[PDB]
Amino acid sequence: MHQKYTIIVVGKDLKLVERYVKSIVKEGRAFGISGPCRAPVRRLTITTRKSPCGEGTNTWHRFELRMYKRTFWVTCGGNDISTILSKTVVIPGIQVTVEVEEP
Amino acid sequence: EADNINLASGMRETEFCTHIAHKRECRICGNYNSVYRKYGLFICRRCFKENAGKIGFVKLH
Amino acid sequence: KVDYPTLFADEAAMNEALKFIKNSKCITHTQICERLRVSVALAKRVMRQLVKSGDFAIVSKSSRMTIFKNMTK
Amino acid sequence: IVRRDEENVYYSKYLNDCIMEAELHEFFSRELVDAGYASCSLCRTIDSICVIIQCAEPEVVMGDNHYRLHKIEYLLAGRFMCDPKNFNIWVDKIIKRGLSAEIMVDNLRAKLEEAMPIRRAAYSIIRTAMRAGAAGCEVIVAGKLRAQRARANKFKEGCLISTGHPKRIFLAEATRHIKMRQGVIGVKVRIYNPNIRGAVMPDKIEIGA
Amino acid sequence: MTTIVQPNDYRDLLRMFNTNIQGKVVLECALVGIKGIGRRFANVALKKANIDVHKRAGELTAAEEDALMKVLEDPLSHGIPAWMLNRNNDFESGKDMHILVNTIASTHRADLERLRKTRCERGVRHHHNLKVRGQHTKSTGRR
Amino acid sequence: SVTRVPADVFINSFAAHLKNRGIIKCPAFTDYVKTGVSRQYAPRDADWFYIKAASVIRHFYISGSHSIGVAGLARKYSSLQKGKTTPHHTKRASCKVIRSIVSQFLGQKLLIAGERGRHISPNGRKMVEDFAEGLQK
Amino acid sequence: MAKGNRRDLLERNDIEVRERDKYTVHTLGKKKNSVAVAFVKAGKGDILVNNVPLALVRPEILRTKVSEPIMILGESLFKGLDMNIKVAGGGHVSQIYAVRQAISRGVLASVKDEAARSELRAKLVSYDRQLVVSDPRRCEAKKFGGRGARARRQKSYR
Amino acid sequence: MSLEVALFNKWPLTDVKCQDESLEAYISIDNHSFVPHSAGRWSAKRFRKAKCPVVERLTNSLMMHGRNSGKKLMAMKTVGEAFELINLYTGKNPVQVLVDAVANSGPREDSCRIGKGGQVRRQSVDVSPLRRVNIGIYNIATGARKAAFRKVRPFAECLAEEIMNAAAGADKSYAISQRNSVERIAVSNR
RNA sequence: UCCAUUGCGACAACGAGCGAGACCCCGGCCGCGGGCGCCGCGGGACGGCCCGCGCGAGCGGGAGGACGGCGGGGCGAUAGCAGGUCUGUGAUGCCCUCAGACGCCCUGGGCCGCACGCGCGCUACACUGGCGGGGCCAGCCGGCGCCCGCGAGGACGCGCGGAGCCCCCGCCGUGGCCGGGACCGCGGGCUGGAACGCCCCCGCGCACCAGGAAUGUCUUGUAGGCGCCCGCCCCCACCGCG
Repeated sequence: MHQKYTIIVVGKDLKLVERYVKSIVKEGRAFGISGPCRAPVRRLTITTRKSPCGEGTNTWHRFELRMYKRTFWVTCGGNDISTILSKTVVIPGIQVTVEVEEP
Repeated sequence: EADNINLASGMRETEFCTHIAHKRECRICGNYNSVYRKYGLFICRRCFKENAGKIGFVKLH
Repeated sequence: KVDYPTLFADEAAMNEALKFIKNSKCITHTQICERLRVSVALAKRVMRQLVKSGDFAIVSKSSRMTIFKNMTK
Repeated sequence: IVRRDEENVYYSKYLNDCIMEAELHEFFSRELVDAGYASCSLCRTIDSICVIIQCAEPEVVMGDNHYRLHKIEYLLAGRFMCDPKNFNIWVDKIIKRGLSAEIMVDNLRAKLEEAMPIRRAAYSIIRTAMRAGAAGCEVIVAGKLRAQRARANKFKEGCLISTGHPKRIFLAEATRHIKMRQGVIGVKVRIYNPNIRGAVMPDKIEIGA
Repeated sequence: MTTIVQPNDYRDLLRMFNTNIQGKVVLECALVGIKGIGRRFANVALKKANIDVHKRAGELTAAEEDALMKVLEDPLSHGIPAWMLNRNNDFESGKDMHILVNTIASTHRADLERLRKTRCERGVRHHHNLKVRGQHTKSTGRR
Repeated sequence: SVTRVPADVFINSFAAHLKNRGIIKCPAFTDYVKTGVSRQYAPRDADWFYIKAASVIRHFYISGSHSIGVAGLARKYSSLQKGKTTPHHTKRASCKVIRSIVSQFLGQKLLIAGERGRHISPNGRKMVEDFAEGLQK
Repeated sequence: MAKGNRRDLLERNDIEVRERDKYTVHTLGKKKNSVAVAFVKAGKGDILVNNVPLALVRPEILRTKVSEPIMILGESLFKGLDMNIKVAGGGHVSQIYAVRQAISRGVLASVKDEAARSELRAKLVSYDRQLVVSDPRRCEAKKFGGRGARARRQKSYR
Repeated sequence: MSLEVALFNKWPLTDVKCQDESLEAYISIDNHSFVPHSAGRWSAKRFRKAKCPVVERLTNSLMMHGRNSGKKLMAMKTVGEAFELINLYTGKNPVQVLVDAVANSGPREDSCRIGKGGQVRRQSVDVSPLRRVNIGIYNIATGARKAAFRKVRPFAECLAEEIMNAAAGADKSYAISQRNSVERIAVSNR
């Protein structure tokens, strides 16, 4: 029936997240729609001293972890409890790309 | 600070360790100094550069 | 060092300051302070009186500084 | 229009699992030395966990009738507190072991621990790499190689990159520590495969007739 | 304001509480020349006494001068609070007052005596002249 | 409207009108208070309360459908703390006086509440605008 | 507080929808982090900035700077038309310049006769070029040797 | 013309022509707008500052000391005040006065070290127009600054006085004095 | 010739490679798509055009253009130093300690003590200013109502949200003065098992008038001025990354 379901997917690298996007859009055109929302990029920042001892020129590392997030809440009533499964197993099983479903 | 539920569950016993206090430490090398609590990490700065690439932190810009 | 008053001791106001200023084409608070050796505030008050009377007029105004012109000639 | 205190759960539910992966890397590296361990990966399927391994000879880690693997699965679950039987594992096999730095350097460590001289071990490694189709391999062995006054003597064969972004794609590096009676013997390896995968090294132009 | 000319009773220099005060300054900043009186306490005192505050102290007629005295010895009656006073919860009588010149010097002397016979840390330090608060010595503060 | 006239003349004219028309009155604690920890001495004018009142009502009108809390207003009356041989820092204003002002306004129905905060009521818009037009000439 | 790139600004949902459809032209200005959006239509010569006329912008001294193109081109065109600007981003002066840029560009788009548009371009650019072409320079990053982009920490040799 | 850019909406810029030919082409007067404010990135080429309107060149020099860096609106106001004062005293257009000052101020000769020999061995030389105008402006500003410090009088009156005296060729001013000093230490070394 | 062993043109040398560049991130202009929230994929600039030169590589000027000639960052060759780190680690060789312990746990004190020499910073020496009132705009990003209390803070209850300089009006009027805010004397609170720690109120009101011999940093959104966030953190930023 109708359960206002929403799809959220998260990843650290921008190449699979866009590939997963395309597969899902391809596989959800019928079970209603599935247009994406691209969120602001959460970037984690850590600055560290490059030295373990504190000697010489004060030189710094600059790491970061960009996390990309997309959100298809377009299923909505257009997907039933089992219908969500159909596509979610027909989409590729990329090794790393967290996914959670909620009404 | 119980970094994980595993590491605890709530004569000398009268005063073995009665001075309860935060004991936050690196979850790799166990040191109590220079511990990044930001983002719920709990990794020392030294014990960090090594494993950062595995975790996913990278150096650009 | 130098000291100047803040209040005019009676006849002093008119026996000079009023006379002196009226024979000036342009004027400002600070000039008159340095000219007859009185503080600036008294200058403010006096010039208020005078623009009320009509001898002087404003050409430029601002909190930091205003300057007058002698409309009596 | 949106609250930032809620999505922090999605963001913090990714970070934890990235960390959980690294502990496994360390543990396997300290454990599956004899199985040609290389790397790991994870898939946080809600019902159960899946882990994919890269090993030269999995049958060693597979264990007769899958005993070692199963002994492992029940173990990890207690530590990460998951219901066992939802902590399954899979193993994948590396076919180009010469292109993998980890296999090479571990083999070198073995050979060194058997007292063989460095001059033979390094060049055997390097021959093995070139046979695999590689454009260069460099080996280094620093430490108290002689009586005292430790020095580093390095062996190489082909051409290698050393700078630029391309070094994060075509250059594969690894290191180890070897504990011996005299002291510690540092060893590190690096291999260069320019025609790896499908990516094309820049500043490389091919013309037509 | 609008006082250009000295009033017939202008008093070129005022004496009060053994201190002397000039009549070219505005009133509330001249009283600051007394020891025990500042900006905040003065504006409050005068206002209660129905005195203009943007006035040159030389036009201060003695009628307004006396009522001011009457408010600096019994200020609490005149509506002023108790968090605005110099001396709150005296060590002996437990009351609250405001202490002006002469009183301050005597009062300050007796506390140190109290501190001395009692044998505290502060008293011993005061007598070799060191920092009383925890502000660090050693670094800086040298000739 | 009100925004078609400079803010400077409106504020003071309306304050005089308010003080004449008994809408609000300065309580007793005004005789010895600052308007913020950031300040240093007390105000020099005797009619600063009504200036604050007018600025506030103007703020409430500008926002409109939106709702303003007391502290949010107090962040519009902040300043800078000086005299500490330490780098200066910004500090928030007071809230007791603001609270008294809004309560006095609300007791007259010029100001109405809601789920959170308060907002202007149609009568407030009526009077504010009519006064503004009157002073437009 | 405002961010410039927000969708709530570029579309100007502030205006009500039945009135949002009478505005034919659209326009952009910018300078530093400041951005201005203009919705030009047909009227009898009225301009507004954040629901405030042009005569009562706040720095006071620059009112001429925003009125420039009118006294350049002439008031005929502007008298013909009516405008409603909205700006959001860093700084009073940045906002001023963005606003004037938007004015000029929008009035340029109102005319359909390209020849006149080019003639007006020549007439206007000669006096100044930043009235049409956005200024590119923007705030630059700092480094860890000191407390500035190019300045360094003072060094003591002995 | 159609739009006479009367400066500050008071005094025109149509009858203001420099007399000295040497530095004429290094003083812009036809382009000034109504405000001495223009965010233009001058000082990018080697001779583009030769077009900057002279009044803007002057204002940019009044916010020099670190206490007063980045404050241009104050300077615009200051200049307006001075111009009112000038028109009041002299009776004529201040802009002419300003160009006349910038002309009469500015050295025509200077000394530099080129003769080596282990000593000053300075040689007298000539001076380019651009440097002349730059130095004239700098000296005007500096002389006004030195007077108004720890003095009751304001910055603007000092400015106006310096301008008027320099334009009159009088040596009471600071600018003329510096000019003369440099000329003599030079001619001594010629 | 080139910022560059960057290239041209020759030569008992011929032919290759690393480094440099290329490469990756950010920004500026345009297009397509999508869109809770502005974010994904591409185009565009190349010493290309004109004029001068130069065999040549390449130099100077003018255009048109969002941008014009290495725009800001990351990576970082061979060889090496008796440079720093055994007090970052289930990294470690050889020594020393190992049941009145240098192991581990508890209570207190100390790392901060002060006649003295010097290193990075902060605050000021005033009118191009200080005080009081009002108006108003940011970005890394971001939480608020009501009621008490002068304030700092506090009791309840819900998910909602941005500043200094600057501008306008007034007071002060060259006085170590309303500049400056160290030191000290009563009092009210917060963190915590615990104040020696940090905030607020009244009074007192130190040196200081632009700094000798000597010396550091800097070319466009740069210096300088102005403030705002994170890190470590029970409380606390004159520090550090931005």
